[PDB]
Amino acid sequence: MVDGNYSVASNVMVPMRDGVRLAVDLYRPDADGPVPVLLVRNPYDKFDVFAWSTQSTNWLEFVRDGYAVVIQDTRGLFASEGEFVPHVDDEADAEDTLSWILEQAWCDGNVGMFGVSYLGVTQWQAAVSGVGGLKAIAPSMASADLYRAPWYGPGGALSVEALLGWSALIGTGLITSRSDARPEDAADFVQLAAILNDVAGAASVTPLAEQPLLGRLIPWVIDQVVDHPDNDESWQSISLFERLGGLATPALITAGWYDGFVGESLRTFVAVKDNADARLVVGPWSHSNLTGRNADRKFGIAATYPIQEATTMHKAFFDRHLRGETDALAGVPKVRLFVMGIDEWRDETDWPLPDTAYTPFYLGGSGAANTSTGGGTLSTSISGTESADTYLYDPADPVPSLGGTLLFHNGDNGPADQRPIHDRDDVLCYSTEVLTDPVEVTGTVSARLFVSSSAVDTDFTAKLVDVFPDGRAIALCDGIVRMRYRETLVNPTLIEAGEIYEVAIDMLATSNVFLPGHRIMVQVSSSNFPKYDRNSNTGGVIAREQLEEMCTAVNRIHRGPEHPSHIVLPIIKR
Amino acid sequence: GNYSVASNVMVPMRDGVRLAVDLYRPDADGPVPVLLVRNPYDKFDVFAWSTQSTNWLEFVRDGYAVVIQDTRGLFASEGEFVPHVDDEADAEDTLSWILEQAWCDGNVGMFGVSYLGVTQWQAAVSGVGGLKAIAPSMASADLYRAPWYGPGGALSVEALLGWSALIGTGLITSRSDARPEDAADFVQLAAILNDVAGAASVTPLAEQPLLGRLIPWVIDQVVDHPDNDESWQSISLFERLGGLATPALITAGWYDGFVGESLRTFVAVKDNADARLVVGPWSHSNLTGRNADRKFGIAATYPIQEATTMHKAFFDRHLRGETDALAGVPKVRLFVMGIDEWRDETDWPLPDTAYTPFYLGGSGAANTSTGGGTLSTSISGTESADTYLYDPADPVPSLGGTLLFHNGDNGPADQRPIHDRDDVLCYSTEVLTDPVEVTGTVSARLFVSSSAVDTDFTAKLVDVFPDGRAIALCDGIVRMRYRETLVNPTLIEAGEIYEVAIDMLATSNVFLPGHRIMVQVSSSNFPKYDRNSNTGGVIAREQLEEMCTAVNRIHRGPEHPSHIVLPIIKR
Repeated sequence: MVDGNYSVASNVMVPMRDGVRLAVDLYRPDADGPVPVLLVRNPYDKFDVFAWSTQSTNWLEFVRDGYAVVIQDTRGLFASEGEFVPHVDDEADAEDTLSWILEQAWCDGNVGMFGVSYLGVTQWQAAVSGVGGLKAIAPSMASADLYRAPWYGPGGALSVEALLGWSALIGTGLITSRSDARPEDAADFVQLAAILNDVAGAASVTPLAEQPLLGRLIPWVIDQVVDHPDNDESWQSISLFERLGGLATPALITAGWYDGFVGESLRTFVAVKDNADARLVVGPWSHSNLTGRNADRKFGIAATYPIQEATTMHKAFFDRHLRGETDALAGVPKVRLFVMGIDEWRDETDWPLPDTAYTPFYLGGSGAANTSTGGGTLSTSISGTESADTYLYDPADPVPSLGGTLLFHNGDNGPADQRPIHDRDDVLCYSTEVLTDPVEVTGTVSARLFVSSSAVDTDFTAKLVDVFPDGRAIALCDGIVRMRYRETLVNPTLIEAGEIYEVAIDMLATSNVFLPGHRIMVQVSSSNFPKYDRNSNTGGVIAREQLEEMCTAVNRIHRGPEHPSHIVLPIIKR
Repeated sequence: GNYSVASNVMVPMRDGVRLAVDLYRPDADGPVPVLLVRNPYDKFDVFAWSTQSTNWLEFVRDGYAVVIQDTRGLFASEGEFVPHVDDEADAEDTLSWILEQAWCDGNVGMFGVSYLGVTQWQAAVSGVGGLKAIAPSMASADLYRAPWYGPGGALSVEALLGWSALIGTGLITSRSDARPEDAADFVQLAAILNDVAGAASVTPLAEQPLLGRLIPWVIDQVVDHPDNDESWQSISLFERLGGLATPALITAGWYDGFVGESLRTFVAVKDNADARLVVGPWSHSNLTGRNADRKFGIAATYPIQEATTMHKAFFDRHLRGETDALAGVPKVRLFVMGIDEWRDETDWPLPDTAYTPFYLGGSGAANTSTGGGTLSTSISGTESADTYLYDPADPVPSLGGTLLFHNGDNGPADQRPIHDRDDVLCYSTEVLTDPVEVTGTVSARLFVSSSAVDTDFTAKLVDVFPDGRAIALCDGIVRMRYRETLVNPTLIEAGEIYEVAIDMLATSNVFLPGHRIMVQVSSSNFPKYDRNSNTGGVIAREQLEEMCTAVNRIHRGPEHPSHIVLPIIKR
């Protein structure tokens, strides 16, 4: 009829294999024949478009240029039929929805997907179904292994602030969506708001498996997550990662240096790049702050999330794979990253970078290394003297979390200043001398330590930091290991008191230039709360224990010629 | 609940030039009611502003039509662009065209925020009977008073330079085919937005090579006219508001740049029409309720769904004629700081207010936070005076308050980093035993003198916590040549004593047991306001090396009783 015009239809119903119906809205352009189509799957109400779109694209431009778009409510929420349970229904429900679209008289045979966070995980669940008409995807800030992110981790400890925050949010949604109110609704709303104003206080109640409010409204919180600490049968059935090597579907991938999903986002790129056309973009953002401005650190206006440039890139990508235009991606790079320290964008040909040198930095020093005014050092040469550092860990007084990859508890300040915790006795410090030449670090990061303990189970932690001329000490990346899971996440065994073990710690990834006049620094301890839950030091079932039945431990770090403890850094020199 | 969308339909004005609009229309039997929005930032880009307003697609699903328009000389519209001057006439011609169409039932209204709120008052004065109601958020009806100058008569320099840079960047990106100099200009614009205070430091201030080329209005209208003269009068609307009788839904924020003038519009229209008011604790770019050294709670976050429900009921009463649509809705609703809770009221100002003077005093000099200045409800018994030296080359820096572009996301800031300077005087009460509530408009009355023929004076109110934090509340300024009038200024003489008044806008706070009440007095606040030269010449045309220093004084006692006036509530 007329180029650039369109129309909208509400509440169209779509049948699943068991008889349940799900509701959708349709945005269709004026046209003289069938067109290409794009799909989104959402658990936060399909009507409320303004709440998520500012974190994605200006997608009405796609419709004005001739694409149709479909938005859906997931099973058991808002306008859809059925009952709601996280993750377990999403693979089959996507298969049945894609089949329905291909049956309509307005579809030309070509389909794709886009979206962020939970709207990103649903895209990988669709890709393994085996439907021929799906041509390309674009998942932002997401994961394909739900144990590794966001509920547990590669070290085998529970992410307690993430679980309690998300659950209270879904609960508040169910109360507000009802027409006819229940008698208990008014009091429940008051208690839910008290959790969100103080997440750390709510995580402090023992035993942890006792949740009168949250357990009543959503049984899944206890029946699946808290009751299953090993990476066993229940978790492996909802994992997609092992099947990714057999596919051949193109994917446009996005991430952030201070985002909770960052480790697992990068792993998906490495797994698909050999078999199809993949692309990557990485900025300095956290999950709830995309501005580029923080309390003690500013990156500049070029670091603010660039919504118009992202809209242009997505459209070129679909024109190639859905419309078959062979020259649509001309002059577009393979990898694009924001390099901190110098604070500017830069283009590359692969990830990991092709000219990388993995280099050990050794722990040493005369005298004890306790606090920031002790005597710990870092060097590229092996230490000459044999020594050991010692401290006491008490579960009733843990080290508090400050910045990093937090989601709901104070999650708007990623590059935080560390000075408020520097003078604790259970925090060991090691650093280099003041630098005269610049040093670049870009890639994956980890550590190898020699340790011992007075109990049959405990935890160990490590963290990388940048020290400014004016005194500021800014955080970069971190990780943890729980001792019973030192060799395997599937079949755990306890340790022997007083014996020495060699262990590895996964610290995710970063990109930063350390300038002349700065120092490189490392922090080592046994806790980080409420980012991770606290170890009891007994060897029993942690989530079922009272505070008064836990105990303290004496822990040690060994260093020298026969025990060479170190951190491994990815150096770039051009 | 179904609808359709038509884009780029062209509408002719009285001189022949045409403006572009988009149409959002529902599936219906016959004619429907209509709503209009006028925007200078591209009508296609709806996601950029909507999160600060309403979920307006709910109106369309319920049977309303919506129209959005590009202003003269920008994006898809014809003609030439210059701020403010064409908006009164273009709105009159647009309203007439809508009423002529077959799909309109004869009832029309408006909504929007900031510049999209200023255009609503410009439409109201035209006298078109078909316009039934309006809803302006974070706005003003006297453009000298906010946001370009103020009630004290100093220039708001960070606001002008910030906004001009933003518009200029838009004109370059909107082009079809580029010019050779475009890339070099783009670099210079970014450097201004990364350091606003550096760009304001250049002398003479009137010399702007880049900004004066891209938009001549910056120099020709704003900088060259510091008196409130004939050129300003022709774009002011305030005096015409009293006799209109049009219903209005008005929103504002305690740390927003427009706050003083938003509240004055409510007082002007409340006697002969159905007016309403809502006030939260926000600044122009931060609506979250979270700040660096102060948190207000999750109930303080801008409540978008409750705001959508209130707007819909307001239009149902005045455009559809439903008598009882606003049953149980209050007239006034405010967020009270300190106790941190929402509360309903019957009027603004509040019916039971008591205006109470707090006097300046103390033994010894009052310089610095470790000096001897006091505040009390009793008059001081001894005659004294405090003294300090003000140098234009080293002024007091702005921290929090009502800033717009230079560090504008930390309204309630900790004051500890600046209050040990030799040119800042401090006065406070003892530790309190019982709570005290202050809610309303605020001002001060002082006796002053100087060794120069012209200068400035400033004042600011503060809350002191038991742990040490010193949190800012509200502030103001006065430029001595304008002490009696903004229209016809005169100079002073060295040595003589004058009695003057300072306008400190408004607030709402409860001081709890264990806290103190405090005031700061000085002669500068930069770059929130520009710097006085102390010569009596044409300030904006002078070089830095041509300016000079001054010796200023504050007098206090039984003969000269300086004080601050606080609005006390006791129930």
